Parts: sequence; structure tokens; C-alpha cells
Amino acid sequence: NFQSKVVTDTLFSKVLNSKRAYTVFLPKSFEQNKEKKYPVLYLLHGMWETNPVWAERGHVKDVMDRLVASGEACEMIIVTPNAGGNIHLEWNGYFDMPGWKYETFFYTEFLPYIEKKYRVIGDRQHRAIAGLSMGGGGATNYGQRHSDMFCAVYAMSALMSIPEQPADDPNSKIAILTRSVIENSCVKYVMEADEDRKADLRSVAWFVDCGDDDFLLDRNIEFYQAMRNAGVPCQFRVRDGGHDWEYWHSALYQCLPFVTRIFG
Amino acid sequence: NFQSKVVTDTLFSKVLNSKRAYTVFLPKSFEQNKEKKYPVLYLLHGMWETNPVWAERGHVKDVMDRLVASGEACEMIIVTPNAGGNIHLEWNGYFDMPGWKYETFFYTEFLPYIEKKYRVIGDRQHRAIAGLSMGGGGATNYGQRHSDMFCAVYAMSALMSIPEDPNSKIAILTRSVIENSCVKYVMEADEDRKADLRSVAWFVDCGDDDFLLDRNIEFYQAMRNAGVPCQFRVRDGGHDWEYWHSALYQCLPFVTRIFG
Amino acid sequence: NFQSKVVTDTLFSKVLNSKRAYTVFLPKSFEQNKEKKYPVLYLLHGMWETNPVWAERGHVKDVMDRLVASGEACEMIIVTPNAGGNIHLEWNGYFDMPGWKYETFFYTEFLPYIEKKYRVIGDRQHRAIAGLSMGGGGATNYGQRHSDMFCAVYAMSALMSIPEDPNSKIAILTRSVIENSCVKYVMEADEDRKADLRSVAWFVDCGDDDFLLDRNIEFYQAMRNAGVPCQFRVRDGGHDWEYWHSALYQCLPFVTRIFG
Amino acid sequence: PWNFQSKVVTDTLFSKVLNSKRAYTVFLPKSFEQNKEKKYPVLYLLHGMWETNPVWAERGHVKDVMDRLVASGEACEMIIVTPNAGGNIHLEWNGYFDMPGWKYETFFYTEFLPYIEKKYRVIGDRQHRAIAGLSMGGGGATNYGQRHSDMFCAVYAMSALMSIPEQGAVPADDPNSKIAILTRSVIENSCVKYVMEADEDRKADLRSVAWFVDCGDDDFLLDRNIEFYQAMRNAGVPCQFRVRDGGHDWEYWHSALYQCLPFVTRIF
Ligand SMILES: [Ca+2]
Ligand SMILES: [Ca+2]
Ligand SMILES: [Ca+2]
Ligand SMILES: [Ca+2]
Repeated sequence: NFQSKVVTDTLFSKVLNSKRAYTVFLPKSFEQNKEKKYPVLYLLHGMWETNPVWAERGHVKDVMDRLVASGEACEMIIVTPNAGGNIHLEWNGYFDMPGWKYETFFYTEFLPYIEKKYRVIGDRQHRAIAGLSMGGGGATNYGQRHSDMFCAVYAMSALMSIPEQPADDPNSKIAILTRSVIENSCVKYVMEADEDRKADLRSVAWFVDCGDDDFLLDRNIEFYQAMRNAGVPCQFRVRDGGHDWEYWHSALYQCLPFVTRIFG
Repeated sequence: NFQSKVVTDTLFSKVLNSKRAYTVFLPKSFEQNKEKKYPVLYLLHGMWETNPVWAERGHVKDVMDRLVASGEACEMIIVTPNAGGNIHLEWNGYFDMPGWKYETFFYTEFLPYIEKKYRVIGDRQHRAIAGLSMGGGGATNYGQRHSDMFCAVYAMSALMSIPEDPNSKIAILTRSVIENSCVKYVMEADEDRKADLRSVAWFVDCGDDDFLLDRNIEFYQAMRNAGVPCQFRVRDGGHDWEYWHSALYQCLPFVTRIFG
Repeated sequence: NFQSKVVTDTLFSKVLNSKRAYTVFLPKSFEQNKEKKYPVLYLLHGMWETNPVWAERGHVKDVMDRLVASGEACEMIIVTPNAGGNIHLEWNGYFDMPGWKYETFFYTEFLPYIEKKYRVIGDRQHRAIAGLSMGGGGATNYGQRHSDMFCAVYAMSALMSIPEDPNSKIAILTRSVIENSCVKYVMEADEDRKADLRSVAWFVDCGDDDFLLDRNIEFYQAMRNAGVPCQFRVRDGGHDWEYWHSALYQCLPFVTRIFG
Repeated sequence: PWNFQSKVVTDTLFSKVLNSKRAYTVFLPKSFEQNKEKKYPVLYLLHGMWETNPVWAERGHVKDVMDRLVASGEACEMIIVTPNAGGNIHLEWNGYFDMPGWKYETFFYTEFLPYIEKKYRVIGDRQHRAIAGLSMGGGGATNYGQRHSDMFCAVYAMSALMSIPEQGAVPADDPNSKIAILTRSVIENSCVKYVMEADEDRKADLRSVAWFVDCGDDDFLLDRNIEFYQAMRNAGVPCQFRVRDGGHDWEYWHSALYQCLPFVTRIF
């Protein structure tokens, strides 16, 4: 019979001059109805991690099979690009950095390739983004600066900016990532907003989910407080737990129904 | 055939020179086993409110009947004293105030009377306290300044301090809350105080749309930064009775776990 | 400052020759744009009860205010007609009975009046029905015999059939429920009926301590065996308002998802 | 390295009863290496047919769930252990009861339990011993609790094989095959029949145990779990019953832990 499946493949990036793996979830109907188009969720991993973690430890396919069957989530393409690895040798991060223009890769190469190949609807209304930790920050800032591309953002234990609680080499990959995250602080972006920016932020649906024992809780609180104070509607949840995969797996049961609601 | 019940009665306070109404939940076994003793939960109402609201809108009996039957909560006495009413006419608050020493009434009159009359076990390990809004602040500062009396505190949408006519009762309450800021109490703590705070189990529950969220956040950060174990939950919602009724499903099993 | 509201009003029924009370929930936006139309949920009460019980004990407005704010429910009209009262003095039931043609009242008088008066969109894709106990059986059989009218059915602790003087209202109701057994309707279905049933989304929610659990199990088993998709939940609890109030948090997001 | 941490350990015990090395996987609390004198309650957590001992740790994520629930106080620290009772059903013995040529229950009670509870510092009484499992393991847990009520205070049965389903059973026409032998064993030890045929003495024994039955609305074993619950209720034996969304799958069994672990903690 027909079944949802997880596929891992690769795309060569001219921007990065590098092979880029990615892992994709394909709905049960994908091979059955060759004409059907789908919403898409870009689902980003955290630092040190690589593309397969959402399928393998997040159990994306099993959660989707549950929620699709109950109607709580719609069939959608879910994809996780590789933006990680051993931080000492491999570039971690989602923004354009000196020597590593990941964001340019994401929008000019990755997204076009994926949405063509996996039959994504292709409009803003059916494109959402979510992620954990470093990926939560990437998801959030992508939503902030590309509000014309995303209808919803679900930020898990997100690296909204660098916590208050340092590499010896200021020119190492992790040092470069640190400065990139600071420069693109999701908190700062909201705090410095004029009325036009506030109005754009309001065109996006936001959901912030971070555990009470998480070292990034304080930065997510600042993000939520800035949003709430700026009059930008935003859901905020602080559940039991910390910076771990039980938090991120369980977050999927809130995330997938949330983006489904916004898609519709 | 035995059933849990809610009873409303009054105590005369010499300390206050005033009748004080209170509403108490009595477990299903109360009339069945006349010799059984129970743990107690003091469950405080918010500003403007009076004693019956936890039974009438919180549906305390219905929730207990559910959670006692599943084993998630133990049988306990639950009691709500009157500490409010129209804020322009009636005294609102839990701390000793000029002319209205509510806290002295609570500890020297109310508590001894309740625990004798309704067969409360009577020690610290079997006494907990919780409340919403003004009552959440009252529960918290009571647990802070009387850690010898309580094993657990569950603070709902709590008036931990004032969010961002000096002879009025409302002005007097306001000064009392600032003076007894639950946030300040943790922030100024020395090592001895931190050790005392650690002897109590703390649970802080406040909605993402609540005007008191920022103060509760301040309280949790102070606790966490001082190394005092504390659960924090921010659930969907605001300063309302759906939040406080649903909080009972976390609070009653929580104090049950802490009870010895 | 627009607010959602609950309104109780009355309609005269020629079919019944009786005044019929009803209670309706109106969305926050109702008075704000007086040309906006809404989907509708018919939300039925149980035996002995009357129309206002869903607003008063089910806290329908407070639950809607929560779920509308979070986006989990859409704005909808919610309406509860009176179909009960003291069973010894007042007619209880939702089907056409000898001397009391309530179903005829419902479809020929009540529904048209309500959907015109309160700006209901008016098609099947935006009409759903739910109920508890007697009202759960009523909702289920309405959906079964009027699949052209309802896209979704949410049955709480439903009187799917009688669990296991002759001219009293109670005896007449008892016969009516047996004659219109929700279980029977499914077990005797041919291929065309099964296809009709599949055009409706079904959700069945009944607690593990409920005296009607066995009839709901029979109903679900019949549905499942006939290949008619149906969600089934058995949660902790019994035939009580904590069950029915909490069911709302599953029911309202469910019909919202089904609404086209 | 500067922290103590809960641990999952896999080891083997040689069984003389079975003439077989029996692997097992055990969860050890964060305090295990830190307070060498602490004794613990124990939960026996059993796997399903076709599976082996490591599945509860690897797919159930038992360590991660315990680390969460221990920190919140919802679960107490406890030893959790899964013995190997499975593997490929055409090659390996599957099952929990004594069968011809494979007396697994005798192994469990006379070899496995004493060895585990000594080695991993279990308190060792009924009041601190619980059992749970999924599918085949759910039937194993339930019937153990039924016939060894003096050993267990609580049973949590997930998607349990309470008896052979009217539909969905694995074909077992070869009477000398291990799968046929298991099938007969499950029938003879029907969890449903055990309650149905109970006299007053048996009912009293059953009431000394806390029972929790948890099975999804789309599970092929739902109908048998319903019969078990109905028999329990009708017999006046207190039992929790939940039917949640889902089927015979690991999302159901992982999420079940979040009810199971606090549940046995309450009963301990
Ligand atoms: Ca916590
Ligand atoms: Ca909210
Ligand atoms: Ca129950
Ligand atoms: Ca289902």
C-alpha cells in the first residue's frame, strides 16, 4: 500500500561550492496522486546536528502519520537541510557569513529546487518554517526578514540571540557564527522596529515554545515581551523541560496542527 | 451513601472584630471514617472575590471527585477564607494592614480553628497553600515568611508584586503588596534564606496573555538564579477562570505528591 | 470594546403549540460587522436539563474566548434549544414523538429561524452538531438521518441507545430512543447508507466510568466494522460536567477543522 | 564528566532453566553511582512480539522520559528493566509464560528477578515492584499481575495482547512451531478468561493490584482490551481504562510512558 516516507538526498550548491544533504518527508498520497500539490514546512535542526535528526529522533513521519489520520494536520512536505556538523570543521548556521553564504543558498538554490521537485504549492500562504535552538533562531529571523515568503513561524527553544550564560580563536567558525547570531538578533529586530516593520511582522503568525529549564528561556522571554509590547500577536508556551529532544519531539504535536491552521 | 461536599460557615475574628466567612471542601470519606485525619490545602481567592468562588466557578468538588477516584489526588481538606469583596467597600488582602491584621487572624484564629474542626493532620508535611492573583501573591509570601508551616506552594497568575488616595483600602493593599514583594524577598536573600526557601516545593503557573506575566517571570528568574527549585509553566491564556479552573488539574496532583 | 455574548430568547412553535426557549452564543465580532456570516454548532443538552446549562456550567463563552484568541476555533454561532426540564412534567427528547413532534419543530421552525436571525452561513459545510447524553444520541441520529445538513458530529457520553406509566413522557422517550437506536442505524446499513455516513465526520467521546460506555463502544465498533471513519476517545471520568466541559476543548477545534 | 547521569545498560544473564544467554536492558537512576546505599523501586517493562530488550530504551526513549519526570517530581527514581523475550518469530522463542521447551516464566521468577533486584539494589518487596508492557508484553504484564498478585502492586497494560484477537492473528498451523506454541500459551492464559471465571476469592486478590489499561482507537487489539476492562468493571475490580488516538505503534507506547511512570510512582 501507499505510505508516507522519509527520503534523504543531496543538491550541489554553487553559492557554497559544496554538496548539501537534506532530508524530506513525503505524504502518503505523494506517489498515489501525481498531480496533487502540497504546503511545505521547512524544519531546521540545531547546532552540532545535521539533516536526518528530525526524522530519526524527532520521529517526524510517525507524528505526521498520527496527525494526518486524525485530521489535526494536513498532508505537507517537510524538509530539513543540512546546516550543521562538527562545528570545529564544518560551518554551522543559517545566515550569510564571510565565506559561507548559507542564506543565499537557501533562497536562491535550495527552496527553488525543493518546491519544484516535491510539488509544493509555492505561495506564501502555504509555506511555513520552524526549528529548534540555532534552527529556532534561523526560523525566526527568516520569518522576520522574509515575511513575503512565510505565513507562520514556530520557534522551539530558539537561539533568539546569544545567552548571557567564548572561543579562544575569534576567527573560528563558531566565533563567526556567534557574531552572526548577535548581528541578526531576533530580539533586536523587534525592539528597533518602526511602524512599517511592525505591520510586516503582524502579517506572520508566530508561536514561541521554550522549556522552564532551558538556558535560552531568558532570550525567548525577551523576544516574546518585545513582540507583545510592539503589538505583534504571538503565542508563548513555557512547558516543563530543557534543551532536549523530548521537548522538540513533543513540540511537533503543537507545531504541525498550528501551521495546518495557518495554511487553511 | 457517602459523598464529598462543600460547606460554607463563618468564624468570628477577635483580631479583626469581624465575622469571616469561609468555604471548605470535605472529602467523601469524612462522614464515613470519623477518625480519619487529612492533609489540607489553603486555596486563596483573588481581589474583588470572596470565599465561595473556588467552589462555585472553580468547581473544586467536581475536580476533586475526578482526581480522587483516579488516584491522582489524595483526599484532603480544601479551604477558602473570605479576604475580599468590593475593593471600595471591603478589605482585600492577606497581609497585616493598619486596622486589619488579616495575617494574624489567619495564623492565630482561622488555621487553628479549621484544622481542629475539620480533622486536619496538623503538621507542615501535610499543609500546602495555593491561590490566584492576589491570592497567588498571598500564598507565595506566606510560604516565604512561614516556610515552617507549608510544604508546597502553587501560585496561579500571581500578584508577585505590583505590575508596571493613601487612606483608601485599595491604596493600603497596594503598599502592602510592594512592601511584601515576593520578587524582592528572593532577590535580597542570603544563604540562610535560600536554604529555607529550598525546604518548600514551588510551582508557578501564569498565562501568556496575563498582565501579571512579567512579574511572575521576574519571580521565577530570581528563584532559578538563586538555586531554588521551582516549576514554571506559561500556558495559553489570560487572567481568567478557565485558567484557574484548569490549573487545579496541575495543582491538586502536585500538592498530593509533596504531602508526606 | 466588542465582546462575545450569550443571549437567551424564545420562539413560538406551531408544530408543538408551545413556547420554546433557546440560548445562543454570539461571537465577539457579531455587533462589529453586521454583515458578517458564521458557521453554526448546534449544541444539545441532556435529560432533565434545559437550554441555558451549556453557557452556565459548560462555560461555552469562556472556552470560545480562549480558543478563538489562539486560532484553535473559528468564530461560530452556538445554539442550545430547550428539549427538556423535569421529566415528570416537561417533554424530554429530540425525535418526533406521539404528542410532541420536536424534530419537526427543529428542522421546519427552529433551524430556519435561528440561521436567518443570527447570520449563519447556511450550508452543510458550515453546520455541525454535538451534544451530551440524551443530546449526544440526538446529535448522532440527526447526523445519521440528516447527513445532507451536517458536516460533523461530536457525541459526548451519548445515549446511543438504552443501556441494559406506558404513556408517561419518560416511557414515550424511552421507546423513541430504542426505535431510533444510533447503533442499530449503523448495524443495518446497506452500501448506500454507509456512503451517506462517510460524508460526515464523527467523533465519539465517553469516559471509562460512564454507564453509557458500553453503548458507545457498540456504536464505535459498528462504525469501524462498516468502514465508516470515526474518532473514539475514552478519557477518565463519568457522566458529569467536568467530562462535558472538557470535551468542548476537543469539540470546538474539531468542528472548526471540518468547517469548509 | 563533571556530572552524574542516569544510564541505560545492556548486559546478559545465563539461564539454566532455558539453557540460554538472556540479554536485558536496564535503566539506572542518576543517583545510582552517587548514593551507593540507596535502594529503589523497580518497574519491569516488557517488549512486544518480534522485538528484543533494547527497544524501550532505543525507541521508547525511557532514559529521556525518566530524566524529565524525575526532575519534575512526577516520577520517583526507579530501576527499569526489559528482559529479552523475543526476536524473529520463526527463529527465536517469543513469549512470557512457561511453554514446552522454554519455561520463560520460571526463568523470570527464579533466576531473572532475584539476580536483577540484588545487582541493581531494588527494595525487593511488592509495594515497590510494578510491571508494564506493550502488545505481547502487555499480556505478559497483565497475566503476571493476575497470577502473581503477591509480587506486584501495579500493572500498566499498553495495547495489550489480553487474548488472541478475532482478526489479525499470525498464522500458526504448524503445531511444533514456536509461533504456534506461543499462540496456544496466550489462549490458555487469556487475561480476559482469568477475570471472567473469577470466584470471590480471586476477585479479592485482583483488587489488591492497581490496574491501568491503555489502548488506541485504531488498534486491532482494542476489542480484546475492551472485553478485559468490561470483565474487570463488571467484577467490581477497580481499573483505569483509556482509549487514546492511535494504533499499534511506538508513538502510542512512548507517549504511554508519560502516564505509566507517574502512575506506578503513585502506587509505590
Ligand atoms: Ca521544570
Ligand atoms: Ca495566547
Ligand atoms: Ca476512571
Ligand atoms: Ca483515531
